[PDB]
Amino acid sequence: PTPVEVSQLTYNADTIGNWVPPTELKQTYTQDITGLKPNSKFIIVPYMDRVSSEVLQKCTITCNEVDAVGSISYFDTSAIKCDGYISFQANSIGEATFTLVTDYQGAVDPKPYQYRIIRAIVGNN
Amino acid sequence: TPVEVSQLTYNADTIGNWVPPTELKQTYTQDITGLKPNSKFIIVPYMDRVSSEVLQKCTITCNEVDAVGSISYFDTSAIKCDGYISFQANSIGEATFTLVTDYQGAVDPKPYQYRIIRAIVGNN
Repeated sequence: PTPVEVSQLTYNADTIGNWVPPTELKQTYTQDITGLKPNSKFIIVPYMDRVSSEVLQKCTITCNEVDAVGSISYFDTSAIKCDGYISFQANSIGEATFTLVTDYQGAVDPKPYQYRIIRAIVGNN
Repeated sequence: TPVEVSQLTYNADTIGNWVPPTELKQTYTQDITGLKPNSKFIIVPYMDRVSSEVLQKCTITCNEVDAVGSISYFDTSAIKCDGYISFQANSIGEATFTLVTDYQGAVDPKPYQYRIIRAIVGNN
């Protein structure tokens, strides 16, 4: 494995996905993001391309991986929030686990909240 | 002393506000300043902002040679906080962005908001 030289640093920011929506109005649950390069270091940020529910769908996310730092916030009604970030390292099999805490006023058919994963392509990252 | 590859971290704490429009349809530019000269960055949108409920659309590109991508904001019903731009800062630590806005109302608009991410590795 030949490391990418520092002078050749670039960011890959095209890995996007969906957070699994809640089945209850108040829920705490986990989701495993899979298929990441094992042991690579990432920043995950929220983004939004999503019709507002207009029923106050609040979601907060943290990461369960060792040494992960930060928190992500979504809110879709009036005071829109698409905020925060988590720095984390994928585990030895290319997975990271997150904890979702949701508090939705209505949850008939919730549209997923959306994330983007950012990876510096440098060294063996 | 350069940062060796095994000590890669990210700094994602530089945030800022995009200059807001004064006409309903407007094109303008903004110089972002105070970046490490010649370092490579990624800029992403974020939102922590009360919606205008009057269809404030903003589209952003970067004028820097080497820049790639585009950012979109929209605050009413079909919400957009989307896209990204990868770019290098210039020799004096700056980058120029072009904003194209299409706002159904523009009475004292609240800025759209951004986050700059830097990989801390090598001399970046």
